[PDB]
Amino acid sequence: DILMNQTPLSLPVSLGDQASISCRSSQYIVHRNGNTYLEWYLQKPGQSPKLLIYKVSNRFSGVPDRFSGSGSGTDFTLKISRVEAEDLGVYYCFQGSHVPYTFGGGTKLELKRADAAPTVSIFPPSSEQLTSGGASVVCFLNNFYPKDINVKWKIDGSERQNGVLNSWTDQDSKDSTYSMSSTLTLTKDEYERHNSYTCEATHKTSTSPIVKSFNRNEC
Amino acid sequence: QVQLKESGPGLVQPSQSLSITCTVSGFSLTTYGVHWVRQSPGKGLEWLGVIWSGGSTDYNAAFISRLSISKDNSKSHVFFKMNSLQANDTAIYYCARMRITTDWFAYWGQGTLVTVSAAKTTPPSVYPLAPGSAAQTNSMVTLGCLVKGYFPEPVTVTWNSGSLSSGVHTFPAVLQSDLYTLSSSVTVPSSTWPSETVTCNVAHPASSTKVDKKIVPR
Ligand SMILES: *[C@@H]1O[C@H](CO[C@@H]2O[C@@H](C)[C@@H](O)[C@@H](O)[C@@H]2O)[C@@H](O[C@@H]2O[C@H](CO)[C@@H](O[C@@H]3O[C@H](CO[C@H]4O[C@H](CO)[C@@H](O)[C@H](O)[C@@H]4O)[C@@H](O)[C@H](O)[C@@H]3O)[C@H](O)[C@H]2NC(C)=O)[C@H](O)[C@H]1NC(C)=O
Repeated sequence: DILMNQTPLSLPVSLGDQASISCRSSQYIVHRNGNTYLEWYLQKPGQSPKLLIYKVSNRFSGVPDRFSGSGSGTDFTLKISRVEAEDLGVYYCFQGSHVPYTFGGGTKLELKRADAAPTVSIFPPSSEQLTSGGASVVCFLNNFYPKDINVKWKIDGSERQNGVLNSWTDQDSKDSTYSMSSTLTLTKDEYERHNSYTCEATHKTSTSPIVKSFNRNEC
Repeated sequence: QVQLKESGPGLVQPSQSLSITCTVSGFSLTTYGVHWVRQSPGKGLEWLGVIWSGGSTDYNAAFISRLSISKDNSKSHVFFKMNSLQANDTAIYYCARMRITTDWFAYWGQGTLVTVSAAKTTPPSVYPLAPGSAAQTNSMVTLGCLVKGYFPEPVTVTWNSGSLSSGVHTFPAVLQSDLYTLSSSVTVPSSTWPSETVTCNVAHPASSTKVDKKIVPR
């Protein structure tokens, strides 16, 4: 199959900025019946993908002229001359030259804002949950920017990976931040074999991780 | 206008088949081909097949053994049908006009979210998340609600009914074994909890469940 490599993976922009998205195919996109089928789609949250550009450079009806497509062969580009709010979403290239037809991995056009540290909060298991013989430790990491973040769990000083489940929020429409939950699920019996529970967030806003923890024996 | 209405199951048993009907309007199936595409968080967009206007088909090589697309020109119907679905066939499925030539006659179906699972309808357990006994008090306080082990999606979470809108984050569900889990956080002024009540309201329409859980200090 023809691999379509889209770059960048995410593109932070301020409103008014120009934006440039690249798409590279693993082989020459040849014509069929004189048409070179290279298309760009924009998907917005909860909606279907909508066509912006067909046949490399052709602007689909209703698409404004700040969008333009260009390129040939193995190298294609989508440009937005001056980004507006409604342009945010995930852009995909698509080739209809070689069966099976294929999409790029997506470029997420996002809003730029001042960096912000996550607000971290840790929560021991509730007593209701403990009664049922389960033990979930929950960590919230809220309102951070940029979106790249790493969470690490430690139990009495040892890193712990199995039983961890994360969930990330979309960019907030108002403050443009991201948020995440991390949840470490254990049996009651295992939860009680250990005292110290730590949630470590690594984020660019610091070279030191943000640490939040509690000792089971002081709760 | 061009429209592509899809109809089909939201849920399929493991190893059973998926049937979606795409009903087309605004253009003729004798003139234009219709593609099928699916989308998952892991795989991005994935082209599955096409039925051309002359009625021949082409299929993604990885699906040829279990995928057939067909149609009824006069009723403007395209039929997508895939056998032997498994967990990793969970995706949003679209019929669509692609490889386009014209300004105009090009749309996509709304999209059919298909989950492949044998889980039974199951209400959520709801647990309050209050800060630990030895937590520091800081000027804002964050509370939460853990909604665990339910099926199918969705649940809705509100706080103090509609009263608490600001400072809320409800995170997307994730599967844990055969069941879903999510949590919701809310951040209020420290002065106002626990003195003023904070209660998460959880609804799971599928099981006809409504639970309120008051967040009380440990
Ligand atoms: C998406 O997932 C499907 C289905 O995979 C399922 O989940 C995985 C984790 C396994 O538990 C599978 O058993 C499930 O079906 C994948 O299809 C399979 O891929 C794997 C290779 O990674 C295949 O594994 C082989 O299985 C052979 C058994 O073949 C026969 O025997 C049994 C009889 O009981 C029967 O189940 C099977 O249908 C055949 O009759 C075995 O010889 C070999 O050692 C190896 O374990 C497996 O054959 C496929 N399973 C199914 C059900 O199709 C997809 O590959 C995956 N896709 C992606 C993109 O990841």
